[PDB]
Amino acid sequence: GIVEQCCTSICSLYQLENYCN
Amino acid sequence: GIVEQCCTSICSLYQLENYCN
Amino acid sequence: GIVEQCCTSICSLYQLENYCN
Amino acid sequence: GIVEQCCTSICSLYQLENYCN
Amino acid sequence: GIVEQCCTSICSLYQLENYCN
Amino acid sequence: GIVEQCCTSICSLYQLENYCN
Amino acid sequence: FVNQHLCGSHLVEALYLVCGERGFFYTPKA
Amino acid sequence: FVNQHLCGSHLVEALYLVCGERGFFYTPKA
Amino acid sequence: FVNQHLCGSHLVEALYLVCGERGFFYTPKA
Amino acid sequence: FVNQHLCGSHLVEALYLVCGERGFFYTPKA
Amino acid sequence: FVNQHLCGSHLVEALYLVCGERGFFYTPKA
Amino acid sequence: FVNQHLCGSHLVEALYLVCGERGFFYTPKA
Ligand SMILES: [Zn+2]
Ligand SMILES: [Zn+2]
Repeated sequence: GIVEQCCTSICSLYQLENYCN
Repeated sequence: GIVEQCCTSICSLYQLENYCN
Repeated sequence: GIVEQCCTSICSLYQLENYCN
Repeated sequence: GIVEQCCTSICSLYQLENYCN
Repeated sequence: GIVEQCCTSICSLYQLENYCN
Repeated sequence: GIVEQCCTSICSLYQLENYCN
Repeated sequence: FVNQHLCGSHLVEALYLVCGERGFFYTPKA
Repeated sequence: FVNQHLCGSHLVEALYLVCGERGFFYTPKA
Repeated sequence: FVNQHLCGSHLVEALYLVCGERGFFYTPKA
Repeated sequence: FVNQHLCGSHLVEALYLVCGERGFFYTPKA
Repeated sequence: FVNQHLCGSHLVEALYLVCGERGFFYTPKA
Repeated sequence: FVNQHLCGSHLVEALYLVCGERGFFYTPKA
């Protein structure tokens, strides 16, 4: 998931917006 | 909400577990 | 300054990028 | 100690209570 | 205490070293 | 730099003062 | 365990510590 | 904005700064 | 993205997240 | 509650949330 | 070095940074 | 004071506690 991708690889703030309510 | 119970008022670590999936 | 715009007042993540080199 | 166990292995909040005053 | 000197009032990094073992 | 030295090796608070304005 | 005032990012760090692997939901609108 | 390597509680901090009051869901893998 | 009140160390953590590898400057005197 | 992998300053945060006002002692190994 | 207001978890993170390997004690009741 | 191993956002926290209001510049390598 996003939690794993951010830590094993990298993620952007735009990807993280997919998880806002 | 969680904010009215933990921020405005005070809450225990047990009350925080109600917001865990 | 950054403090008057983000702390005293509110600011967006975009406004924070003006302080990046 | 508790400081080393939590970081090399894992620890629980109940174990951490052994260090409260 | 440390709270009355550092939180209520202000303290220097040197004053914080008095609470180190 | 200081950012890399602190993380690959170690740094002191006195070295970090070289970066205050 | 004790009771405290938990606000802002301090509140979600608490949620992370308590829930851990279970995950959690932060809904201030609730 | 730039790409970031976020692990542990540092990821929930980033979620809190991006979502703010909108709230968010933290769901790590099983 | 949303707007928020960011004060103290919370403000510089936000600067770190937004700027990242670009670096940043924190000048409250400005 | 769940088991947690706490290192560095993340451990002192957890101690502060568990002990609160009771206070606590942080004593890492020699 | 400078003087500041350090409260809550921000205060113990400061104690962790200053004391480090020496360890420290947080006793608000004192 | 003691020597510290600071990485990521933990380094900007330390800078904020040492420099305070004087402000500081965070400039990681290219
Ligand atoms: Zn960390
Ligand atoms: Zn705070």
